[PDB]
Amino acid sequence: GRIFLDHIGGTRLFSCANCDTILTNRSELISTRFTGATGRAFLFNKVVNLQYSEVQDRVMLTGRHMVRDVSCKNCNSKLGWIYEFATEDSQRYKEGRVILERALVRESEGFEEHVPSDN
Amino acid sequence: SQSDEDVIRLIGQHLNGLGLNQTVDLLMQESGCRLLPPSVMLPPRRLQTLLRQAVELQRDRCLYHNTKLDNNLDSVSLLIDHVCSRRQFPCYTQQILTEHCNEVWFCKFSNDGTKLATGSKDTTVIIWQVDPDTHLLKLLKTLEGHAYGVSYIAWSPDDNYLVACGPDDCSELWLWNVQTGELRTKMSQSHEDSLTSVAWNPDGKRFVTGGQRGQFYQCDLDGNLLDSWEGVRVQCLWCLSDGKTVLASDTHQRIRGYNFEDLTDRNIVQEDHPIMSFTISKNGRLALLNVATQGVHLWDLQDRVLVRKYQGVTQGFYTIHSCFGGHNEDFIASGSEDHKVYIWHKRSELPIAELTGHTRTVNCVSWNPQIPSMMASASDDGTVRIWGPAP
Amino acid sequence: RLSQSDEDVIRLIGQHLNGLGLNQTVDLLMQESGCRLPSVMLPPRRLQTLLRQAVELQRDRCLYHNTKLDSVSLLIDHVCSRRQFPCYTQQILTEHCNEVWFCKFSNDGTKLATGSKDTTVIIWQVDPDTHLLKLLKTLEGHAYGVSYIAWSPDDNYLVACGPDDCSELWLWNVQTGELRTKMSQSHEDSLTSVAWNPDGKRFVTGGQRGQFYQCDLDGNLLDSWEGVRVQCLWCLSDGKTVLASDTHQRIRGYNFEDLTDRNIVQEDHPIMSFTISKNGRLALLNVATQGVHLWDLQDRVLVRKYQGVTQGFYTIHSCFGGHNEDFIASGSEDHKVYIWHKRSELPIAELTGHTRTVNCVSWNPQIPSMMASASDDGTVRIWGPAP
Ligand SMILES: [Zn+2]
Ligand SMILES: [Zn+2]
Ligand SMILES: [Zn+2]
Repeated sequence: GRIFLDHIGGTRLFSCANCDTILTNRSELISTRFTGATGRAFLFNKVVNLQYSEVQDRVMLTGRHMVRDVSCKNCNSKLGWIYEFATEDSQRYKEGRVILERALVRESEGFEEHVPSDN
Repeated sequence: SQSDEDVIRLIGQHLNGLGLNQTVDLLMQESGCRLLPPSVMLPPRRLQTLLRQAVELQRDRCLYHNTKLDNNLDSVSLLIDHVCSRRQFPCYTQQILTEHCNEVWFCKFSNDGTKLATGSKDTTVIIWQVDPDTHLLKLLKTLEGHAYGVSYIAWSPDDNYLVACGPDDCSELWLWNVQTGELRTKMSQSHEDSLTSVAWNPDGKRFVTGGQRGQFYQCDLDGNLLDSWEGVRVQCLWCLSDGKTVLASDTHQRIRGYNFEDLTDRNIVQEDHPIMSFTISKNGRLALLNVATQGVHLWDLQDRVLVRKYQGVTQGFYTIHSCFGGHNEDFIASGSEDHKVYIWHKRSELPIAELTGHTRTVNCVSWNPQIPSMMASASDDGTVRIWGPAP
Repeated sequence: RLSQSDEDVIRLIGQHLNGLGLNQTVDLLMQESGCRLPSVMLPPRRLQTLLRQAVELQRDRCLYHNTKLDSVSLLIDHVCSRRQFPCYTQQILTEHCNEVWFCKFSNDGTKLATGSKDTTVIIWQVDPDTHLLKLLKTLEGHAYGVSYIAWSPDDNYLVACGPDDCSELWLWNVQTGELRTKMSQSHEDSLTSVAWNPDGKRFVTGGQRGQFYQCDLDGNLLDSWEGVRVQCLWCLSDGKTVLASDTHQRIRGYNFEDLTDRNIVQEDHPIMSFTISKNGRLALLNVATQGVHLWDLQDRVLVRKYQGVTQGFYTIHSCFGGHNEDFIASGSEDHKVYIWHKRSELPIAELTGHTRTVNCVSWNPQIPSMMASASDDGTVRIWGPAP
């Protein structure tokens, strides 16, 4: 059937680099000092129309975590991962956030939303 | 006893109102009873109230109820309990149309139940004529030329033209002349557009189209652009019967109304979850909504309140459409992702029927506007099933 | 001119009078109405069925209908009064020294267990006739206080947990008031929830640090799960599934035997606590900074949102109750007890009498007129019908 695609709105939008379906915007950004597999990676707050696979435990630069792989809802291409559990207490601020690889997303300019007249 | 005395007194009071007096006098003379404490004086018209309550309870449990004669308190037989005839309920498949060579995406009727339009992923639209004396569907003509498939079909008020759209990121739409079977205009403004929703003006000479990239146009028959709006990512559109009001649902979970003549906008609905599709009733008073990861909702367009929430349907990954239907619009029909069709009555939230027989997803469901015993369901396996009364 | 509707009622009245034990006025009525024998043989006892249907309709609309046959007067509509609904304080229990954090009735509604902020759990026995509560047992040794209490399915054992960052739990037997094994796995654990197994021989415990265990009566560890920070637990009736609410604002079902997990509820605000109806189909849950929400687990759909309770940060517990679980009771931070009927989102009562915040409310399962309320002022209130 026709896959339902959401929209988050705003300015400075991010999109999947393969099919150009929006994922998030600049507003929901936390830290850009992250490293993935293809280079630098970004940590966001909320990402729309993603997919999730299964819980896997692995060792990273800061302790041991359990994560899930994420992928585009329209083209089925891997974009990053999402945290579920973090063993190190200090590393709990990223418990439910999403990392996307900067080489797999594209930035675009989106117009400001028309502000309702509240009528 | 005492319950017998109450019945005797109430029967006497009721009989005294039908012009009988000797019978009442002899009944009060042989039983021994007699007619603001209830012993001092009896309430007025109590037996009639009890009988009306009994008839109302009989109507409440009527499963397939018809509400046309719900305003007539009298004129219902008391000798036998009331039950409607489900003989005309469409709960048995009787025809399987399999001529699309790919998965089917949309189905619609022709505003009078004479023709049925089907649109599928194999880049074609098929029209089926309905035989009036048999209720049998036969192919009439095929319309080809689409590229990415057909996802939304809109009928003209006089059923002389129709408009076919495409899926996401399709920047053109087709307008077909249905009498001669030829193409009139294929409209496209810019290569970066996206037109996924279309609706017709009640006068049948203009139509409003829109998409999720910020495009919201009102156009003529020849494809000429007439009006434009900026700053809205529309998903579903509908034109009100006054001729100068367009209801549009956006990505902020709103169903706001707009006026192109004087450039005005209002606030109507506000949902807690994303909205896929909606349809308004015949008199433009109620709205039926398909909500992501939730059920099917009903809203009042004047009081601006939620009326009921219907459960049992699964959705959220695919786009699914529903419809009003039945005699005087008493039933609600919808598809789902679990390979079956759900039917609800307006009086209850739980489903009445769960019709199975499809092997893959059910995307759209269409009721016949003028034949209340005809439904069509298009599935995600290449089939269109026609449902009618059981044998 | 008597129309068709009149004739049917006339024949019904004639049949009823003839069958009642009278034989004169029926003949006199026929001799004047002039109509008598489907129009051949009337159904037997039509008026009785019609009047019973009317009485059933009258009973359907009754609001404060907590009640558990031609005994109803036909001259006036039937209404259950509010003074019979439990809305008036009947007992004030003042035996705890510091505070009260949790109160719970037994599964057969014979005893009440209240856990205080100081080191005490108190058991009250309910008289069956006069419905009065009397202390019978006191249990001591909970160094950090008691915040959660769970009853065995046959009301022979109860498990009492502590507050946050407490690495122990206690297991008593009610019959003799003695102490079974005091379970403690790791010195740096935190156990704050517990749920029993319908066979009554195993339980499941968990905590915020990431502990999720299934253990036996002797205290041994049978199973453990890693990667979840549970907040509230409940074992289903089938004896395999455990429903747990996590810190990701969702409820998930877990299967220890096959080691599987699925999703059921996804919300947008923290879930402080939840409870599940008797048939295991509906979940009533408390949402932080919002009201009380009802969820259908089989269909996974939010049904109703009840408004009126203030709850910002603290944990507040609500409950089902009524004649057939048609009523919802809850506490709130504004010193009041709230009661709703399932058909509307507006409260049908707003009780009062507590000095400080109320944080536990319970309904008697076997006596649908007794409510227990526990608050931070050091007293417990037993609510019943008006005198
Ligand atoms: Zn993609
Ligand atoms: Zn009916
Ligand atoms: Zn009652």
